[PDB]
Amino acid sequence: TGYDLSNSVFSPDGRNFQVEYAVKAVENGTTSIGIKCNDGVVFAVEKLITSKLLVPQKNVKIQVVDRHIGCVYSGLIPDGRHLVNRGREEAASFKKLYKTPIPIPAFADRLGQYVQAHTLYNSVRPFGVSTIFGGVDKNGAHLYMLEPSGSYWGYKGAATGKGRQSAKAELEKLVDHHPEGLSAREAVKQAAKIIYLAHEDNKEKDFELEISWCSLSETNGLHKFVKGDLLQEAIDFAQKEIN
Amino acid sequence: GYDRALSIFSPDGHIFQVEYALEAVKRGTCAVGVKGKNCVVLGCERRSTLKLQDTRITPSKVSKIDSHVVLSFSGLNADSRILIEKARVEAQSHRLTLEDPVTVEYLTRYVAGVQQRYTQSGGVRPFGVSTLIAGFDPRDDEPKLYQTEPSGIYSSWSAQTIGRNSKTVREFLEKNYDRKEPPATVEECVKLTVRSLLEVVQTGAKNIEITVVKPDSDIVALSSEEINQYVTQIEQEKQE
Amino acid sequence: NNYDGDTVTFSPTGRLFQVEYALEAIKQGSVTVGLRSNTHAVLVALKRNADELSSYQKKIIKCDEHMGLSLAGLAPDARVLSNYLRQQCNYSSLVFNRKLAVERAGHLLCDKAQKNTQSYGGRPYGVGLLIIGYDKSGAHLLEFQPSGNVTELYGTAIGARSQGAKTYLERTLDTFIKIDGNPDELIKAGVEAISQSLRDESLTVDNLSIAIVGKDTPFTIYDGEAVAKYI
Amino acid sequence: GSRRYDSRTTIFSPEGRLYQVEYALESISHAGTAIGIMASDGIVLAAERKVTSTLLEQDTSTEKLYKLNDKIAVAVAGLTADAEILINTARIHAQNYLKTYNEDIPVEILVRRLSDIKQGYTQHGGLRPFGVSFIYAGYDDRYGYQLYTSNPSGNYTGWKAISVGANTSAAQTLLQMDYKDDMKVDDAIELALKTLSKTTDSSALTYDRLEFATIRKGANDGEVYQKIFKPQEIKDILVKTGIT
Amino acid sequence: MTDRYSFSLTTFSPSGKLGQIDYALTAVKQGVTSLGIKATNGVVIATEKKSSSPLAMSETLSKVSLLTPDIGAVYSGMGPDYRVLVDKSRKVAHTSYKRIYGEYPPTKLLVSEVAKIMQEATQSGGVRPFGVSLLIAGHDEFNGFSLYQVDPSGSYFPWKATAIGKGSVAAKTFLEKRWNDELELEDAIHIALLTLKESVEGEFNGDTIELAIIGDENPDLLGYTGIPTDKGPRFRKLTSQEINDRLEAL
Amino acid sequence: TQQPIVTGTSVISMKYDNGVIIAADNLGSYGSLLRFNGVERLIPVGDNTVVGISGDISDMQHIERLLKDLVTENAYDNPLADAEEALEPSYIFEYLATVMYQRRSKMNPLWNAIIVAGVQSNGDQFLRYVNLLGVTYSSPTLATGFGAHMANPLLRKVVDRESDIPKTTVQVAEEAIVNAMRVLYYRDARSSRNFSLAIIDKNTGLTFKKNLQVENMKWDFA
Amino acid sequence: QFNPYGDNGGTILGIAGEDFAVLAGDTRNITDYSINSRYEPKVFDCGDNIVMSANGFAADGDALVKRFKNSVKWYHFDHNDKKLSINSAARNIQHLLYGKRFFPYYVHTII
Amino acid sequence: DRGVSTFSPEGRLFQVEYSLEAIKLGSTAIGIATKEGVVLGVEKRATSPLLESDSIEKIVEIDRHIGCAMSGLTADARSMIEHARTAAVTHNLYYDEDINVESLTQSVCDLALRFGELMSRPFGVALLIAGHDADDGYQLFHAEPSGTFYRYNAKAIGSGSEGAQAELLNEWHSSLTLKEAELLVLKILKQVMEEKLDENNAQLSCITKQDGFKIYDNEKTAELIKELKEKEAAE
Amino acid sequence: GYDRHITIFSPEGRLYQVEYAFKATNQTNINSLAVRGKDCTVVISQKKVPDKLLDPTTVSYIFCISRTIGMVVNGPIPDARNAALRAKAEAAEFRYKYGYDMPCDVLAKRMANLSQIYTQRAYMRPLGVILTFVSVDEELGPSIYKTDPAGYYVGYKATATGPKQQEITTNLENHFKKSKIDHINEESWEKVVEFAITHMIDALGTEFSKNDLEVGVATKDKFFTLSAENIEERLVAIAEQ
Ligand SMILES: [Cl-]
Repeated sequence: TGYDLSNSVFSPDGRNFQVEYAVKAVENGTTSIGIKCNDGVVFAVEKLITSKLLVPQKNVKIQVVDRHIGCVYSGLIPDGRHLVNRGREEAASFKKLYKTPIPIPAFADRLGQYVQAHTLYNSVRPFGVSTIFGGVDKNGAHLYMLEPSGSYWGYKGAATGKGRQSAKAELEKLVDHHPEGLSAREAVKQAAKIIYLAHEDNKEKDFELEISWCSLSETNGLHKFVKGDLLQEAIDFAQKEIN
Repeated sequence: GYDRALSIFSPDGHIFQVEYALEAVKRGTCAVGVKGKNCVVLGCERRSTLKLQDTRITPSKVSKIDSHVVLSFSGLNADSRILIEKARVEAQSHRLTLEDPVTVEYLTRYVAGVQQRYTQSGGVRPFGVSTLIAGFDPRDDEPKLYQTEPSGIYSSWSAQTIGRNSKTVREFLEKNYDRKEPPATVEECVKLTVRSLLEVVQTGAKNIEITVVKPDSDIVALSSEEINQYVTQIEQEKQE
Repeated sequence: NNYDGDTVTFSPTGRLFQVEYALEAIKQGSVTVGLRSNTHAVLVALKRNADELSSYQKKIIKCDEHMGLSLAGLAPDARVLSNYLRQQCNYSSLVFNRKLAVERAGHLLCDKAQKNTQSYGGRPYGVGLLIIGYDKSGAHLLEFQPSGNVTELYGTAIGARSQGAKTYLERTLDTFIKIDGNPDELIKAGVEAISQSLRDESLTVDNLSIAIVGKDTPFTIYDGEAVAKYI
Repeated sequence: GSRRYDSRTTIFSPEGRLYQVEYALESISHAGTAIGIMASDGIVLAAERKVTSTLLEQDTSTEKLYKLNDKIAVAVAGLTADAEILINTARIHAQNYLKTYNEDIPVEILVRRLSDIKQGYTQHGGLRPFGVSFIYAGYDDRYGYQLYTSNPSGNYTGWKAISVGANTSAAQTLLQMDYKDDMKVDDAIELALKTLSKTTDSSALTYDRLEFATIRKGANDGEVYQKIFKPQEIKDILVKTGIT
Repeated sequence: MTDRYSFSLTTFSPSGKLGQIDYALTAVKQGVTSLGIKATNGVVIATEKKSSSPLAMSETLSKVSLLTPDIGAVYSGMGPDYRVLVDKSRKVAHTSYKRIYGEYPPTKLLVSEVAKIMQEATQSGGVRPFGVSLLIAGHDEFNGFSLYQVDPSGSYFPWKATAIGKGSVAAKTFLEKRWNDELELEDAIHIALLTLKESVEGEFNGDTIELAIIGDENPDLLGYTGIPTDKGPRFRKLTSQEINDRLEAL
Repeated sequence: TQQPIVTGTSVISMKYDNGVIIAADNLGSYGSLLRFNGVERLIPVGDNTVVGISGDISDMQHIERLLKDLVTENAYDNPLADAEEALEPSYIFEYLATVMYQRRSKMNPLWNAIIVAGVQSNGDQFLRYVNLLGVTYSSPTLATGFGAHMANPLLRKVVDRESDIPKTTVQVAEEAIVNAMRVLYYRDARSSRNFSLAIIDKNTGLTFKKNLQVENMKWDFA
Repeated sequence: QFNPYGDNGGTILGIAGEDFAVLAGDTRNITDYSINSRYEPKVFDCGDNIVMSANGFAADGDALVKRFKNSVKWYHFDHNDKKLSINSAARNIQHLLYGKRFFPYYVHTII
Repeated sequence: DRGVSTFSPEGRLFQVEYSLEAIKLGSTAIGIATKEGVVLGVEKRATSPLLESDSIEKIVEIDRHIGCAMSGLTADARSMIEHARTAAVTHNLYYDEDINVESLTQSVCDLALRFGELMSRPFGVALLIAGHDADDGYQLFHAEPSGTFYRYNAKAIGSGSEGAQAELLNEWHSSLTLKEAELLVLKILKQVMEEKLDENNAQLSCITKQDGFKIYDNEKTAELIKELKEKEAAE
Repeated sequence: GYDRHITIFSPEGRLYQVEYAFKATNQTNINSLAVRGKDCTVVISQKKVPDKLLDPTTVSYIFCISRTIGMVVNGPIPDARNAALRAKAEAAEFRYKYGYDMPCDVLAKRMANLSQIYTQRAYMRPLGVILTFVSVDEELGPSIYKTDPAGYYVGYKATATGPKQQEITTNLENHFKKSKIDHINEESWEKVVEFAITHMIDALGTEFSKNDLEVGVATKDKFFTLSAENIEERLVAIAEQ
């Protein structure tokens, strides 16, 4: 054997064990989700409060690309930042040449090809993050999830991290109960509930909730963070449902 | 470009590639340098498993770096050519910029620096060569003899030997060389050099080379008969 | 075991052992403490010597008039990273006439450390850093780890026996955060914090190192007889 | 990374030997024997082709003996493909010297440079050495007729008579026995063939398994001629000495 | 990133073998049989078209390839390796010869250039040797007709006739009995078809056999008229129908 | 080395007690041909800065894209992008000044004369000039091209030194700017009647006025 | 053809006493026959009790002052907050200027 | 094998730790700092009696105000000295002044970690850098291949270092004269050296504000050796 | 045994990394099929969407390389998209350089050459994909050309790829034995699609809904994919016969 010691080596199965090992690092990370809605997308993430000494609201994990795309990820946080930095470069050169802001499917493949490139050589390590991202473009709303292998698909709802199965189950119920569609303001509230429900798989340390959203009507097609009254309202909704 | 760090430290603090290069020097034919009151003599062993040789055209063991400095060596022959070439080029470059030929110390310091560079550069192995560099500084009559080795260290010697069985000939020189009174003449210096090689060589026929360097670019190589006379004289005094 | 030969290799459980071994170098380092109020931010560092004949290794480095850090681990790596911060702070001033935000400083350090954990040939940085600063949004304290992870805090500590000071600050949180407009008292709290990490040794005059930055105070370092006030 | 798969071709053994050079010489020892003999009025180059097939085109073939310029030739022992790389480099080097100085290149200078190239592959670059040993046969107005040999280590030496490839130990003993200094070319031709005939691994030495060449001053007055022997000419010289 | 493999992947073993070259020759042994026969007025090269699937169109896969108007090539071993070698061989005939001398290279020299390329894959950093043996047939004014074999090592040999691949040992013995120095081109084609039938197992017709010749100039295949000195290519690929005509009088 | 093709003429500006005013006409000239009439040469950055540009229009559009990109880049990983860490006029200017001087030093300039007008976070008025040579300067009144020769004299009668700034209201200041634009239409052969005007006040913020016209002109003495 | 230089006018003056030194300069800035600013300072405090002015082409003048101010900053970082003496500053400024020998800073500098 | 820039599980760089073992095999070098000057002394250690000991150059000038002693793979020190000299002279060219001893040491130590897969391995030599400047006065630094440097009142490096350092711990005080320091280096060298100490197998040097860096003659050191033996017999 | 980790020869003359890349081809557990009509070339592939949270419209293994060329992939999606982007770039460059649309077979050869390089050069791994290119070429007419990780390529009368490829292959073989021709003798592409689905149903032994399939069609001057309703319309036609 020894097939798992080097990146880009096929095992006799036809598998790249190094990528599968990077997935284990993602599974170890905190929970993050994405919900597609009527005219946009909503992102949410679990922030473990390791200590009283952490300044609340001041270790922001959700990241914006361009002015219309949001990105969140679980796993190795630095690896995620590297991917977003590339995403920002990709989006900038697209807008430079073609004038229009980068479409979400176009942006999704830019990240996909870049992550896939890190499975082609033994001189690089695969990414230790699964990234949930999306936004609003000329063709409407799009939600995507990208994995260490470079694999990505479009999603109605997406989840990754330690509480992914709990969050996936809760997401599937929303898809079944709302065939016509979910509103942006509703999706924010649901996002809070699902993070709180997914926190049961990480319940030693208590946590801090963080939400963001893009909506054609509510945010005018731009990425914004949910703060203040709208955040507390979403927290209270989640608190009422666990009890 | 090929980048691999071939020369590296081991747990005990040794650089094995440099030390194994010293083993290549130990395998090489013996070379000896002895400096007198007014001269330096470089003696060299030539192995006799090679008959049917052409000695006219076969590369000589002692090489002129400039008209006033010479270089002999022990170890890998192919490696030595690279050091000799670089030294010869630096000799002409020094004359061009300083308007004065190199000192023996300077030429030695350069060659030693080249050897050192190959011990901490990527993609290269050390030189499997130790050198004896001898000559006279410009407008100076004090004899100079220096030694270098694969690691890059260099130093001055009253008399020194390198190569196979060099520990035997070094033993000989240590009791037969007086610091207070070095070989006063050319004859005395050549004889002590030939004597020291006869402890190790075999026959004094076409196995020993001798080169004498005197002040002001006066370098000459001895022929077979000239060397054979020293061999004949030493053996007759020995039977006593 | 078989997966710790280089940084480019994941373990079967998804760990990067070279990054973890770099993290271990920080734990061996001498203790240093960081804490802040709303007006000032303070670094306190225990310096370490080779023996009684030697000097005490300097732990604190200035990056700009409004920013600087303390180090624990490989000191040369702290010199490389602090130099990078000096350049980034400086680029911000020359090009934009703008003092670099302490948060951006953290983001830049994170991304620089990350690149060394995903490529063949290189190695992770072997040092942890506590960055303090005062910018347009007040006082700040950051904790840098060579894994790439940067974290903003009210107070913290890194190095050997840093858990003692970290627990103390966790208890004292409500007190020291409201030490506004009083430098000497905020330092006293930091000196008392680092004292919870001492064993057999106590704070002497050429052992202690303090730094402070704030509203009307440039980043300045105190050593020697200037810290005798706080023992 | 890629460190895992590096053979480290340019390192020393604990005994101070170069692994890859030693193993390249082991390869060369299985190649067809090539002999060079230097006489007072010329040089002979003789070489044995590697086990021939009857359907091999013999006349339009070149395996062992190559021309470097009008005054210098080489006999090859080892990988032919490796040798042709080095031969083309040597051919170019000779033309560079002629272009620079308006004089044909001295034999040793060409030999040294080709040997220096081989040396480089043993000290740096991490590549395998050339699995080739040459016998150089040439003439210039400084030293006259000269024989040299070079091997993968990049070390070269001069000879009166020498063999490379297979059975060199046995071949060298036979040459050392019958060679003398006042020898002529026609005598050297006979010695070369007689030596191959006794050291060969084949049943009997025939014209189709040999390449032959001479470098004489047997042109008209004070000039050198290279003669690469044709098949029929080897057949005749083999009868003339009574081997067949 | 970047190619960190700057070192040789083919090295000498203690016994003196070059492992990767030997293993490349083993891959050639597994390959389908191909052969070449030289006549007085031409050369023939032939091979079996091993179809991967009956749904596959074996016409689209050409094992016998034109390199120059007077030079052709066939192989045994790994097909993809052969395909890129033909691309490189065609280009080098232009860049290192035709663009300099205004004429096509003689067979021996083009062979020499291909051999160089295959030698470099044996010594350069981070590459394996080519897993093919080539048979190159061609004609040029001053050397006439010629046939060459090129091996993974980069070595090449001129042949009167030979075979490579699966059943080369038996095929070579067959050719030794039949070959003489007075063979006319048609006689050489006949012997090529006889020799190939021994190694082929399944169907034996013009659709499963690929065969080309180097012979007389073909003015009809030139594509233009008006220049007397230009008389057309000597390389011609025999059609499926032309092969079957000769299989009746077999 | 360049030559300007499509060009914009004067940009004029001044400080008043609570902020700054800046104006420029809507013309894109092609030599003597008055080719394009819908050209906006005042470009706002945030709600606290307006950059007025004269000279080559292709280079102006390039600078637009840079400023647009600067806003995007400043928002990245910046929770206070619309508060304490928002782009200041001084930041925007220094960036442009750096670019202009770098381009002149590479002998490939952006063929422009630029005035950055705005209000800082502490309420202070910001008004500074930079051009193709990388030359920078500040004054209570600033103007480019013909504006320098004809507008500045008129605007300096209102605010002649620093102490005149608190004594100057927004009504008085705008009146002087609008008058100056009329004078430029009389006398500059590459001016248009249509123009844009922007006020950046420390209390009322950014007011951007489009499609203004020069009016109350005297010709009857002809 | 593009001309990378301009003339911003103005004049400067430095006098040294026994225990003091002055560096004066007018505040007018011009191009051709127009005034750009009536108050645009070109004499600067560069730290370590060194005052500097680079008069001529203002863009080059500002660039030089900016680079020297930065040189003082890094001198502190690299040499343990040591004070930059006026003689050392002068030598440093020579290297700044001569570094652009073949595309000069168009200024007369006084410190 | 394994990477050159690899960390051990204990958080140390293998190659740096291994180079420290090479330095322990090196010949002894001692330095003592006083208010009257800094003294540098080394063990020459000739491998054979035929070797001319005065050609052994283990104490070296960097500038007039900075000197240097070495221990370990001494060939590796040549490029370090070359860099130090260039750095010292270059700073004088750029700033018309002497460069601080600490700044020089930092410049040399920047080379240390510039190895990996830059040079192929760390340096196998430790340096004692001694000098004087107007700001911090007389200084002694110990520069390692780790890129770290400590200031010392006194320091020993090489094979006899741990024994010599313990001796320097007892003997050093803040009021030592230059003469007292000279004798102290000779005393401690004689204790840890294999062969018997004399003027040919040991070398002294110092740096003072007034006269700068000076390597002592064999005649001058011989008298200090004689002065040392007499004083130890006198009680 | 490091000869199994990189693309160098094993003692028996094999490249294990290439062989293991072939096994990655079936990792998706999807079967594809391609046939030719008179005027068209049809390609069909299974569409499996297991997760309910997925957006089914974004799940695809068929790609529009150029206006005339389409490509279906058998293998993991990251490698599939890698191949697609390169093919698109190559086809675009060809048109720009040579003034006419890149033929299907020429693109197949080019992508096969790239794949060959990965089998010879060490630092690049093979892509674990099999690429089936389809078009109606302006010279050669309806065309199917297929590429694999070994760098092999060939034209096809028809073809199939996937875990149950052999069953589909023989099914098609037996039809062309019967029909005695090289293609589907049919006028409209609609009925050629119907043939493709019918013979896949017979070979695999499964029924298909509208969301279980994915269809690509190549005609003269355009290649296009079918919607769920286009396929449903096609499924209804088969059922009513
Ligand atoms: Cl290609």
